[PDB]
Amino acid sequence: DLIGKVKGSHSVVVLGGGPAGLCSAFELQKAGYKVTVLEARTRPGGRVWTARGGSEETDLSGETQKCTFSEGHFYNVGATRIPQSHITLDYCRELGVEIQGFGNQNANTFVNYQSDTSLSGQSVTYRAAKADTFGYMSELLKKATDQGALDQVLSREDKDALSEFLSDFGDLSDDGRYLGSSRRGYDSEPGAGLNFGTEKKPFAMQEVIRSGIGRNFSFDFGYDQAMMMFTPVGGMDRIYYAFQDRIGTDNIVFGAEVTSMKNVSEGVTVEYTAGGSKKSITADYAICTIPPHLVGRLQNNLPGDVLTALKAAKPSSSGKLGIEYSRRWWETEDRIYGGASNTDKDISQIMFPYDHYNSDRGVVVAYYSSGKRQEAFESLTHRQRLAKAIAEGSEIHGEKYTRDISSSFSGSWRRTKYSESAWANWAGATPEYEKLLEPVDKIYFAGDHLSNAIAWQHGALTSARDVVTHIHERVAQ
Amino acid sequence: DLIGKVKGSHSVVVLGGGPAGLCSAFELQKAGYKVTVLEARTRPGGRVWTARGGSEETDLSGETQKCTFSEGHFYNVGATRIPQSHITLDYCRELGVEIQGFGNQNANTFVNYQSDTSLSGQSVTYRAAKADTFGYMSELLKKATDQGALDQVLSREDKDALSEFLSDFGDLSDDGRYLGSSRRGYDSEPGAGLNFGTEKKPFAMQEVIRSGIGRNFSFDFGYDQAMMMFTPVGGMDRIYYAFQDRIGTDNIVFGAEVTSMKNVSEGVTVEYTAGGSKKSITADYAICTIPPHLVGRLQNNLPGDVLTALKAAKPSSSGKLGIEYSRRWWETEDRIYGGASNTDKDISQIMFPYDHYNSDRGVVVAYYSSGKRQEAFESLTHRQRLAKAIAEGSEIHGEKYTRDISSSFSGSWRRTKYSESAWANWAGSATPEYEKLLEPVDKIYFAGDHLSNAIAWQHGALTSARDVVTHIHERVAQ
Ligand SMILES: Cc1cc2nc3c(=O)[nH]c(=O)nc-3n(C[C@H](O)[C@H](O)[C@H](O)COP(=O)(O)OP(=O)(O)OC[C@H]3O[C@@H](n4cnc5c(N)ncnc54)[C@H](O)[C@@H]3O)c2cc1C
Ligand SMILES: Cc1cc2nc3c(=O)[nH]c(=O)nc-3n(C[C@H](O)[C@H](O)[C@H](O)COP(=O)(O)OP(=O)(O)OC[C@H]3O[C@@H](n4cnc5c(N)ncnc54)[C@H](O)[C@@H]3O)c2cc1C
Ligand SMILES: N[C@@H](Cc1ccccc1)C(=O)O
Ligand SMILES: N[C@@H](Cc1ccccc1)C(=O)O
Repeated sequence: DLIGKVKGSHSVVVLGGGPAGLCSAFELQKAGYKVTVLEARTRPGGRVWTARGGSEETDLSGETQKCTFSEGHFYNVGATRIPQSHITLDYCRELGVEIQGFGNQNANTFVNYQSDTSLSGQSVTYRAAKADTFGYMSELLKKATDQGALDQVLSREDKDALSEFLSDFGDLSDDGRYLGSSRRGYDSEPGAGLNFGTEKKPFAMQEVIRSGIGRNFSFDFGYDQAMMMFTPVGGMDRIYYAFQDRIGTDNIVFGAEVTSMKNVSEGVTVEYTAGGSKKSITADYAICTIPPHLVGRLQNNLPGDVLTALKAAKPSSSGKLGIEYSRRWWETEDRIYGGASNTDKDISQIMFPYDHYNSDRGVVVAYYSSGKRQEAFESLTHRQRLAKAIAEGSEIHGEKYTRDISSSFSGSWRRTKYSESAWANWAGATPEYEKLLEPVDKIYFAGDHLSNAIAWQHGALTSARDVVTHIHERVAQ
Repeated sequence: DLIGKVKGSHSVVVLGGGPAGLCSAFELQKAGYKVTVLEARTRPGGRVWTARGGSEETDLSGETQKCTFSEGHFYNVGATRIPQSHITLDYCRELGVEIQGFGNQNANTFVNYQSDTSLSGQSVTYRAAKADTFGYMSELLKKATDQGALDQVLSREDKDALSEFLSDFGDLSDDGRYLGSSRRGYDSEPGAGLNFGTEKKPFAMQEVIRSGIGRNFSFDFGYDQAMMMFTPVGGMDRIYYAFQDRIGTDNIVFGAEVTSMKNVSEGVTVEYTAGGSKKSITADYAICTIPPHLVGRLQNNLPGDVLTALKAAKPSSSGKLGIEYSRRWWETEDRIYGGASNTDKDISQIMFPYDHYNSDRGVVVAYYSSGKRQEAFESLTHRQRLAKAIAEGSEIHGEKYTRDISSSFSGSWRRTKYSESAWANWAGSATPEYEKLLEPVDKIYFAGDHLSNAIAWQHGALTSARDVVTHIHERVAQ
C-alpha cells in the first residue's frame, strides 16, 4: 500500500482524468479520502488515446475525423509500448488488464535512408543491415588487433579473447574477413531436398559506412525501449477504463472543462463547465494535472514566479496516422509480423500491428513522427496527411502500400484540444521544474512533465504517487 | 494450391503422424486422394509435444512421469518457437491456430559463465553485458581509427562516419571513452521529481573481455532465431491437433506400431500392431516419416544402399525440464517477462514463459540442453534431473529459484519411445546419403525434417511433406 488509512474527513479535487489524475484519485480513495475527478473530454486517459470504429475527434483547426476501423481493430494514437521496469505494468496487474508482447525490434522490417551512395532511398532489412555493419566492424577491429595497434592496452590473452568474440559476432571467415552471412537472410527460402535456398549477398564496406544504414541500431539499447516490451491487449486505454471503473463514475465528471482554480480560505475552489452549465466545487486540496502550458489560461491566484515556471515546459509536436488494410500484405508478402520500418523521410517510421496475426485485415501506423517531421503533417488536412503518408510508405514497402486501403485516422497532438502538446520540453532538473514540485499552498501539480520519465506513463504514475504521499503526510501533521 | 485435384481413385499410406506425416495426409486429401495415417503414439505431432496436466509418458528406461500442471499451464517439450520465414506460420493461418509473440531476446534475463575473472559465475543482465561489451568494443575501434591503423582501408570521410556511429553505438563520452551508460540499467528506478534513480556502474575493460559475457550475443542474429519470433497460443501441439481434425480421426490409426514396410506388386504393404492385433494395409504409394534410425528395425525389402544411407543420419541428444512455480518471481522480483537466461552450466539456459503475464503461477523451462550437456541429464531419474536443475538454476537466479515449486516434468528425446533422437546430424555434413534418400524406392517415399535444409525445424518437415506430395501427384498425373 502506498499510504495508510487517513483519519477523519478530507477531500481532494483532481483536475484532469489522464493517467496522473486517475492514479491520484485511485490511491487517495483507497486510503479513505473523498475524491472528485474533473475531466474535460468524454473519455478517460488523456494522451493515452486508442482509436477504434466510432471514435470522433474535432481538432483545433475545426476538422472532424470519424474513425471507421473494423470491429476489434484499433491503434494507439499516443502511448503504445511499455518496458519491463515501469510501474505501468504493476498497475496492469492490480487492475486486471491483460498485457501482451509489443514488437519493438524486428529483423524483417526495413531501413531506408538518403545518402551519397547507391543505397540512397533503397529498402534494406534490419538483419541484412546489421550483418553487414557488424561484419565489417568486427573485421576492422580484428585487423587492428592483429596488426598490433592495441598492444599497449590489450595483453596477448586479451587479444585472443577479443578475436574469438569478433569472429563470432561478425560471422567472419577463418582468415578474419566479412564475406557475407546467412544472418543477412535469403532471396529464396531454404526448403527440403536440394532446395538449399539463396543467401542475400553483402554490400561493400564503403557502401555500408557511407550510407549510414546503422544509424538506428542503438535504439534497441534504450533503457526504456529494449526488448522485451509490452502493451495491453485491445489498446492502451484499457488501463484507464479500468481505473475509471475502480474509482466509480459517480466520482468523475466527464465533459467538465475547468475554467478557474483558486486557493481560498475554505480550501481550493475549482469552477468548470459541464453540459453547457456552470458548476463549482471546493475541496481541501487540489491536484492539477492539466498540461502546464494550459494552466495559465485558467482564472487563478498562482504567484507570478509559478506562472513563469509553467511557461518553461515547452509544448512538443508529435502525431500518428493509422491505415486499415483489408489484406495483411506485410505478413503475407514481406514476412513482417509486428515491429517498425525506420526512415529519414517525414513519416519517420511505419509500425506494424502486434495483434490479429494471420487475420484478414489490420491497422498499420503509417507514420509516428515528432518535431520537424511532424510539423510537416500538423498543418495538412487529414486527406493530405494520408496522401503524403501513402506516397512515402510506397517508397519503402512498394506499390502494395497503396492498395487494399479501407479507411484511416490521424492525430496531431499539438492540434488536439486539451493536450496541445505531445509532451513537455523544459527550457534549458531545471529551476522551473524544481519550483513546480512544491505545493502552491493547497494546490499540487502532477504529471509526466514533473518526472524523469517524460512521455512515459511511468512518469505520470510516479508523479501521482509522490503527490498523494505528500498530501497524506501533510494531513498527518 | 499446392496441387489441384487428382483424377480417379488413388491411395497413400503415411507412416507416422508427426508434422511431415500429417502435412502429407492433409495435402493429399485436399487433392482427392484416399489417405491413411499410422501413428504409434496416441497423440498427433511426434517431436512436437506439449506437456500439460494429465500427460503421462514412460521413457525407455522404464520410468513413468505424470504431469500435474495447473489447468491452462504447459510447456513445449520439443518445438516451441517459429521465425517469420517458416511455412509453419502459413499453416497456422490455414488451420486457424492463433499465434502470439515468443520472447527470444530479453535485456533483463541473465548471462552466467565461468572465467578467470571476478565475473566468473556471476549473473549479469544482457543489457549490462551488452552495454559494457559494445562500449569497450566501440572505444577500442575508435582508438584504432584515430591512431591511423585503418588509414589504408578507410578514407577521412569514412573514419568520421565510423567514429560518429561508434560514439552512438557504444554510448561513448565526448572524448571517446566508455564510462558507463543508462543502457546498463538501474539499481534504483528513475521516478518523479528529484528521484533520478541510480545507474548500475560498468565493469572494467579487461574483466569484460576475459569474462566472455558476450559469447552468446550472436544468437540474436541467427536467421531462424532473430526477433520477431512466434508460437501458438496454448501449445505448439495445437497445430497438429488442428491437422488431425481436418484430416479426420477416421483416417488416422493411433496406437499403430508399424513393424513391416514392403514394396509389392500393387503398391506398398505395411504391417502394424494396433489393439493387440496384427494388421495390414496396402496402398498405391507410401510416405515413410519414421525417424531414419528407426526405419532399419522394420521388416522391409529396401535395397542395401538405401539401408546404408539411412544409417548416415546420426541421432542426437536434447531435453527439457519444466517447473511450475506458484509465484511468478521472475516477473515480480527480477522484472523478467519471457526470454531466457544463458549459461555454460549443463542446464544451458532457463526459459521464462510467454503467456499468463502478471498472473499467479507459471511454468519455467529449467533447462533446455543438447549434445554433451544433455548427456548429463539423460541417465538421471526425473527426481535427479530436477535436483540438478534447481541447484544450477539457483546459482544463476538465487535462492528464490528453490522456492514456490509446485510440480515438474521432463523429456529426454534420445530416451523417448518412437523418437530416440531430437534430430539428425548427417555424417560428412548435401551428403551422398541425404541425396540418395530423396529418391523414391519404387512406390516408397521418405519424408521428414532430416531430408531438408531446416533440420530441427517444423519448416523442414512441412517442406519435405509438400515436396514429396508434389512428386507423387506429378507421377500419378503421368
Ligand atoms: C505520441 C505519444 C506517444 C507516447 N508514447 C508512450 C509510450 O509508448 N508509452 C508510455 O508509457 N507513454 C507514452 N506516451 C506518454 C503518455 O501518454 C503520457 O506520459 C501520459 O498520458 C501522461 O499523463 P498525464 O496525466 O500527466 O497527462 P495527460 O495524459 O495529458 O492528461 C491530462 C488530462 O487533463 C485533461 N484536461 C486538459 N485541460 C483540462 C481542463 N481545462 N479541464 C479538465 N481537464 C482538462 C485532459 O483532457 C487529459 O485527460 C506517449 C504520448 C504521446 C502523445
Ligand atoms: C528438443 C527439440 C526442440 C525443437 N525446437 C524446435 C522449435 O522451437 N521450432 C520448430 O519449428 N521445430 C523445433 N523442433 C523440431 C520439430 O519438432 C521437428 O522438426 C518435427 O517434429 C519433425 O517432424 P517429422 O514428421 O519429420 O518427425 P517426428 O516429429 O519425429 O514424427 C515422426 C512420427 O513417427 C512416429 N513413429 C515412430 N516410429 C513409428 C512406428 N514404428 N510406427 C508408427 N509411427 C511411428 C512417431 O511417433 C512420430 O509421431 C524441435 C524438436 C526437438 C526434439
Ligand atoms: N516514450 C515515447 C516517446 C519517445 C519516442 C522515442 C524515443 C524516446 C521517446 C515513445 O516510446 O514513443
Ligand atoms: N530449432 C531448434 C534447435 C536449435 C537450437 C538453437 C539454434 C538452432 C536451432 C530450436 O530452436 O531450439
